Amino acid sequence: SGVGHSTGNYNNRTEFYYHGDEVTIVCHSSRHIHLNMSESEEYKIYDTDRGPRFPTDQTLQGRDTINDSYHAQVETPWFLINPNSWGTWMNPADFQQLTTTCREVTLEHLDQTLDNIVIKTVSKQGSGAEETTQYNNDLTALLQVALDKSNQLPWVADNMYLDSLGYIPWRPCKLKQYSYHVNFWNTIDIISGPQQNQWQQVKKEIRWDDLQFTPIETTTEIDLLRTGDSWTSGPYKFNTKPTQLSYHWQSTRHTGSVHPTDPPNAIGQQGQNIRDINGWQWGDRSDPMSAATRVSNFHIGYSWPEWRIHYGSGGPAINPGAPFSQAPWSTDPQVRLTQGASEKAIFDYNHGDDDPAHRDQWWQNNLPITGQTNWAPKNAHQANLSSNVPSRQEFWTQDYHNTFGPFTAVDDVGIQYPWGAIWTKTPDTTHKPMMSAHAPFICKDGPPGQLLVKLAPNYTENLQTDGLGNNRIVTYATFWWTGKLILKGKLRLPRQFNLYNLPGRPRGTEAKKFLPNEIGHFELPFMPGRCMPNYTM
Amino acid sequence: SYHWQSTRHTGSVHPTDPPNAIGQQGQNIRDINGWQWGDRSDPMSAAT
Amino acid sequence: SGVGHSTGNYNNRTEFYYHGDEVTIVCHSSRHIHLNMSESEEYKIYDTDRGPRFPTDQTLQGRDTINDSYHAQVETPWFLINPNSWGTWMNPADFQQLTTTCREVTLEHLDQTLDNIVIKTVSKQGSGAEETTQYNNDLTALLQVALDKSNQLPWVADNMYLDSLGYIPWRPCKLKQYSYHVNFWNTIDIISGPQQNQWQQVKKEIRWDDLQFTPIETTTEIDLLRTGDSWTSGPYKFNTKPTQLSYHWQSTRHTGSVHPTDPPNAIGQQGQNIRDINGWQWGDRSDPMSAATRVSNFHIGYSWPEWRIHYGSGGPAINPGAPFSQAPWSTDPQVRLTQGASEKAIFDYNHGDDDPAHRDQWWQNNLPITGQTNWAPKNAHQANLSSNVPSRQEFWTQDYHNTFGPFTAVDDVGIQYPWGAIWTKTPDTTHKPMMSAHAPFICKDGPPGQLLVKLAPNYTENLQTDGLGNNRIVTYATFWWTGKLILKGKLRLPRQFNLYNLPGRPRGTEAKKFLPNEIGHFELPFMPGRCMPNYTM
Repeated sequence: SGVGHSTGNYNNRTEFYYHGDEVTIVCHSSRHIHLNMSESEEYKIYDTDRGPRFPTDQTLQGRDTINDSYHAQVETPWFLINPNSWGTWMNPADFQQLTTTCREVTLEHLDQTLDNIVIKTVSKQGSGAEETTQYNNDLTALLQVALDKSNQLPWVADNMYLDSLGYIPWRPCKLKQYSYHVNFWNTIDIISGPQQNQWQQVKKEIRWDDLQFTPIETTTEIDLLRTGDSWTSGPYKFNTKPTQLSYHWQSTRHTGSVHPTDPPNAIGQQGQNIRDINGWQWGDRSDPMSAATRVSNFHIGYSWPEWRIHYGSGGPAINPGAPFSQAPWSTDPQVRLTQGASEKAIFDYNHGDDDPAHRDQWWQNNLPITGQTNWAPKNAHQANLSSNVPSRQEFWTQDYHNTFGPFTAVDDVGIQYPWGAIWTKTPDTTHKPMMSAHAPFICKDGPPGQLLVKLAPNYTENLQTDGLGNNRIVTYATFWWTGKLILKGKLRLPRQFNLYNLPGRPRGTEAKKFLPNEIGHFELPFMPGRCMPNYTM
Repeated sequence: SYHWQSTRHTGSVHPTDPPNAIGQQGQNIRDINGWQWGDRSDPMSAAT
Repeated sequence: SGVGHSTGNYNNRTEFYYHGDEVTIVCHSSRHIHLNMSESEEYKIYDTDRGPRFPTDQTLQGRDTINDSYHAQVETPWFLINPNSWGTWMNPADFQQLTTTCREVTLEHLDQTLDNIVIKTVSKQGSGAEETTQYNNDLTALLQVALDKSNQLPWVADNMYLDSLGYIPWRPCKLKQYSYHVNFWNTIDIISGPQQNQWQQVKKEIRWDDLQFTPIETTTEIDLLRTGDSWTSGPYKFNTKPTQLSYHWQSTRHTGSVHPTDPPNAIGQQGQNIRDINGWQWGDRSDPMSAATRVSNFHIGYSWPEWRIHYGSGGPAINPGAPFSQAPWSTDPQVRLTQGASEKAIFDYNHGDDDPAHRDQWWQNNLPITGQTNWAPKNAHQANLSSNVPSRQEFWTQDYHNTFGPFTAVDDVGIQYPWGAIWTKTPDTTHKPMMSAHAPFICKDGPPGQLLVKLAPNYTENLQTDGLGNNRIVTYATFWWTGKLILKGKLRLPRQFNLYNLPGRPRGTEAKKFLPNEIGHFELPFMPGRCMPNYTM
């Protein structure tokens, strides 16, 4: 160990281990991280402009207020390394092998290191027309590393805004600066004014008297690393429940016993429903025995006031509703039906876009998941269910009610390969949430890590001189991050006679994408992660 | 203890470049690569 | 260990340990110190100008002479590191947790280190219009460290002038140069001249024939440190008596048995003092039995010729008197009554001022402490205490006497959080002082430390060439100081039925101060350190 010895090797690959029903996935990952001298060396607390596209006038009468970026934050001078994403860990072929051969999968445990620290200082030379730059490495400079295993810091580490290590192994990764929210009141009234067509800002402010500011320095112990030094996090063990890798097509009309039918005679005929049968029903039902009114033990899916905007303290937010496909109600392709709690992923060059300085999009609409599909407008309710058919009164078509209840069974989205976050923080409240709208894994104990790195400052000869001067020496670092997280799957075996339709690239896509270009530009394919049909019950 | 965070206070923070002096406001970045809900591209916003 | 290995980690946080009545506070602290090449490499002995605002004329007839900065010193080329202050060790929230949960606290022991030495040499380049500077680190340069555990050096390490490590953890700290007084005679006569309205300098000189000059080199052993080297002080154990964390509101009128009173009948009425009672008194007292003349065993507080100016050898000084609040005599707010032995703390950006190049102020007036309050002018004495009331003669209103005596009980100021010094040197004299005017802890044995660092000189090719040249190479260093001192407290439990009024920010202050700004500027709050009422007896 010393200046001239490399501290750790590069390993990025995954290998699978099959024994019996168990399959162990050990996915290594390694990244080359480029770190810049922190912008300012101090903690800052400030709020922001309202945002882009927020209305200045009432012409659209408050509907634009759904575009609100206003927030108040504290930005630390620390940079966040998180490996929370699928595709940081696995390339497309190895996620395919996972998704075909595994029925469900868990997180086993995580381990990660930092090493091969290199710190350089740029030195300008010349008159500025020549402007010769020189890159000298400072052997005694420090890089300082904070990891909170106690989760004392605000968590704020997930892919929303996609701050994560790059997906393809051979490109350099660039960190984003750590920051978290402080309490503020953004409340907006969209009912304001006569006729209730006006929107108004009720109270928009940063609340100071109740506020909590936690620096990295007082919270956790910080390791200081020279060039020959390395850092290891130690083991982190998950405890979470598995996620299903198969999608459910059954609604409550597909689930139960089948309506009595006599078979068709020849290839042209249709099945024929038996008129008089002895089964259970709901209301007074006798003459009209029908599979719609068959009593069932459970119901699959629930209605929601789809795209509910919350308008809580802190701003307008959105309350997801259940994921499902609009494909049954899809009809014409031109129009795009978002109502299935669909999600859209913007992404950049390092995150799997082919073109630099442009951002490709995806928008998963969850087409495979059906039978959970409930579009709120389509539903109805009646006063009475009887052998008689109600009148125009007693029948209500467009309520938009929340029908979630004790009888409902639903599915989470599952893992969304390239851009989806792996895990999440469990909010500590009475009645923890039942399931997550995005991240497939909930951490019952604290989530892993939240690793923070800052480049210690290099000050010039004179300190706090100010006077239109710069305080410290321009510096940057490059170091190598390596980690492995282990997965436990359960072997998938054929449950059907006919051929399955196996995982692969999305339907509209060709294979010339997803492969390197003449320049080396390529896109990573979306993989559903809930990839195959399975009987719900 | 009481919880002050809504779902707008909870998660990752919208990308912002800092203010320069004591009078200025933070400035929200126009073009960012994050997740959204419906088809959202041009209007990347912390609400959605 | 070597050039490319960091010698020690950054830890700045405190953690508390509660077992039974004992509470152990272990407060770590770590600082990044910026060290400049010493101004001159030699010891200098000189005296100074009289000072700013000292009178050149007798217009104010000697009253300005209270402004006297004149002194004679010897400045060593050494820089002093002292962690003697509250707020070097603790942030506001952790001093609050100390102050609420602890009844009293002691110093247990101190330990401190230096490591991650970085020494650079600045090299100018170009014609001076371009003036390109280059920062090269000299791997073989030395930083030399002296610590006297024997206290052979003049102590001179306390916060008066606030030479101490910065309070907030993430800013760099800059050392002040070590120096100490040599004997001189400043004596000033304010009684001079006919009518005794003239001030005159009796004898102002540096006394050479009796003088003592102690260098650092001959006094103590000096450690020399390259980059890969580190330094540890070893353990230092305090022996001192505890300090109360609660304030006493009782005077001698609040202390004893209560004057017999029959209760009031309804919500409007006042208590009624019994006319004829059998108690003790002082002089001949019979008909006028009164709580004022009740004999008591002790007396609380003492009078003093408040703001006594000493005018000893070496200059006019000031002899403190006892700390107390002027709030009972406060009346109108506009006027500011200083007479309670109040103290004022100037402070700078690194010491908790928000604005750079400006110095915020505080002035603790000790408002909570009452019942010790004695304003000298207000008092009086009589010839006889009898049932009769004396005449205009025999009664003397404005004496200003010192009433300290064998019967008096008093309080020290206590700990003053941001700017107050933790400990102090015990002057070695017959009859050591009873209690300290500022620092809460007296060191019965020697005080800790007094750590001194100098940056060893880097000489150019030719030595002692002089001739309008510079002797040595421009150099500076940055290194990391870490230390922990442990405290032993005693658990505080409720002694009352009603709610206490718990520690927090000062009354006039809001919470937008004390929190980082958009630039990151914030102020640390004053905390009283004697925070809650308690029965004196």
